[PDB]
Amino acid sequence: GAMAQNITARIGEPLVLKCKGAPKKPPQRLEWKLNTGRTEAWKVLSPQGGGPWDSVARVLPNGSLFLPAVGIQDEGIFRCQAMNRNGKETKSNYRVRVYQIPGKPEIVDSASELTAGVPNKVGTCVSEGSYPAGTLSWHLDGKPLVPNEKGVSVKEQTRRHPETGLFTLQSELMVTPARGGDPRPTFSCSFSPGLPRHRALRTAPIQPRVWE
Ligand code: NA
Repeated sequence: GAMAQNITARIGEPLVLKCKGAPKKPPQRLEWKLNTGRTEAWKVLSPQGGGPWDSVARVLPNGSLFLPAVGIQDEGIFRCQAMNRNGKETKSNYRVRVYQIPGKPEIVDSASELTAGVPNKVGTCVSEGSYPAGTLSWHLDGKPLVPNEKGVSVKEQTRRHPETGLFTLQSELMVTPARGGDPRPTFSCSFSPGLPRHRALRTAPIQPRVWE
């Protein structure tokens, strides 16, 4: 695609996109073009508006495009093209990615006793309401726990809310505790949005007893 400004918009929240180089108020020679999950390729929106699109994306008096409540299907590309009073042409190019923050992750079905030297189901971490899916991961004593090594295995599951499209993630941790290890280890789970600069959410720890 072309060079664009990256926009991350939260689902359910309004979004205002500026049309650079447009006069402050009508009359304005400007045109918005968008290609999203709602469109068949490009769709043109004008200052006068009209039709079903007014509910979704509307041109404001200053020429900005306004979406009162962003949804998943609004992901895509938004372009404005405008001329000023001087006849100079100015283009605005936005890449819009949408997201939603899940609620705090939780550990369910956690074991209270582990036996060293054999595999143990430690617990199940669940995260509800994310977009995009993101990922779950486990930590032991404040350090990342890598699957498939050191007797550690993880199984993962992703489900989608039938109406909202938001993801629910589930992760089951199994460990084989080494002999002569910590009798009271501390495990925790965290959610990573994956989306740049978004912060992780962390579960409350679980502290099972380990039998030698
Ligand atoms: Na583009």
